[PDB]
Amino acid sequence: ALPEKVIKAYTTVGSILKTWTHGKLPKLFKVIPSLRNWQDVIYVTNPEEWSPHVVYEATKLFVSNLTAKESQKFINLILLERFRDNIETSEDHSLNYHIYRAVKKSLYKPSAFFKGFLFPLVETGCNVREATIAGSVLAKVSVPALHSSAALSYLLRLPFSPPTTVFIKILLDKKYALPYQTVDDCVYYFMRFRILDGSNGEDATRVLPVIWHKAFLTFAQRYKNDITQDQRDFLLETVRQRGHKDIGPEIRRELLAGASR
Amino acid sequence: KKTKAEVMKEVIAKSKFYKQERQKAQGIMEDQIDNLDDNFEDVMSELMMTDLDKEYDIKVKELQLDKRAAPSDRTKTEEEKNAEAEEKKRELEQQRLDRMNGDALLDQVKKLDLDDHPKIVKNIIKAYQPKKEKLGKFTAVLLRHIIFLSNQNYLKNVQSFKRTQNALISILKSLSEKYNRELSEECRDYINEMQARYKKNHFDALSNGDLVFFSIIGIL
RNA sequence: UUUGUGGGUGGUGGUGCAU
Repeated sequence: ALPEKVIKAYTTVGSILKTWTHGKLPKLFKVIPSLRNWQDVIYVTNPEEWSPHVVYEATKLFVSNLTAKESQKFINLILLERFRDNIETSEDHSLNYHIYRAVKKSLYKPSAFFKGFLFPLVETGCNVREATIAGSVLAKVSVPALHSSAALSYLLRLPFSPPTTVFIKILLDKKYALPYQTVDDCVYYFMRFRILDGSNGEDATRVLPVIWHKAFLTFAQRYKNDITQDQRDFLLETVRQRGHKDIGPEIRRELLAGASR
Repeated sequence: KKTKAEVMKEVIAKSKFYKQERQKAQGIMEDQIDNLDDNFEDVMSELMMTDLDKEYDIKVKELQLDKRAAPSDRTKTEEEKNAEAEEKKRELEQQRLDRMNGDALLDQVKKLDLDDHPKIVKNIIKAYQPKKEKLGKFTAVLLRHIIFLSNQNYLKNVQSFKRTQNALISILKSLSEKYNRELSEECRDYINEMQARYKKNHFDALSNGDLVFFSIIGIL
């Protein structure tokens, strides 16, 4: 029941930034980061129907100007809707690189990417295509290592999903620092994955594909110095009961011939 | 008629893009001039105001507490690295054939120590330094001091003279294959200094130090 | 986030063909 001038102005600037694909931005939209009420503003603008360059410039604006929790709510709502929108509108499931750039700015802003986009995506169950897409973004662009290893620790605490293991493969190959408490988290993930020869589990017995196998290889490859020796022979038991065909003995050689702290 | 048709098509294209971009320009400017300030003022008259993030903050604190790294890319096969090196040797061969056809501070520190372990003192100084310009300037005054000590004494025997000089010479090798321009201008003006000394007196400035200067440059 | 010092580079690849 808001004022009619706000209604008309924001839906008509919504149509303006629908018909936009080239050019510049309004006085209204560049004084929107001079205010606070962005949720109400952009909810009267109705954001989810604009153009790729438009979501590009909105992300450039909010990442360049605003701060953490505003970035959280903005990136969750807007980028999740636009990301799903772009992928399930493209029939071969391709993302527009300007929306990829929006994701890149979301990474670049420090506490914007994990609070807003990636973790509600893990809750809402994206497909493996979107998983590989955000993994390639995480490969090219880099947040602070603290926040990156934070994403690692929380995704290893959160349950298994194929997006979960693809993302954790992307991080373990992204090759940041792995603290010993984080390898506590990661081998806790691994002891919820292995077989408990008394209470078995679905995550402890289910089917675990080959991208997870590459993740196991890069974990025991790079990070053999932080797995403590009980975690070492626990990885021995894990890989021997759930080994592979050509990746597994490489994991075993890396695992035994690794010394640690 | 086909060519004219294609051109008519392009004309239609340019006309469409110009008119539509003009329309969007008009509308955006209109709203930006009236309804912009309207919306700003009136929405300002209005208003608009955890396991994941908790784990994020906690594991960031964890990261700060305990970062840890050890880089390791994929290992290299025997024949792979060996043939790459053999080919690099071939490239070196080709480059060689194609080329064929077409101080007191250092003194004080080291002599304050002792030569017979100043080999080690210097290697350590270099180790600390290597963990650009530091390296270059020290290498230059190192070669100077090498000349100096070799012209200062020849008392020691094959056991303690040769080993010091040859380990130093290996250091010279590796520092040469890394940095060279400092060495080059050092030895250039070194030729200047020794030719001026010859011109002062022909034989009263030549010695085993300048002879081994010839030797070390000729093997470097 | 950037700086003083080392360094990763081909596929948001086309692609037949058989299931």
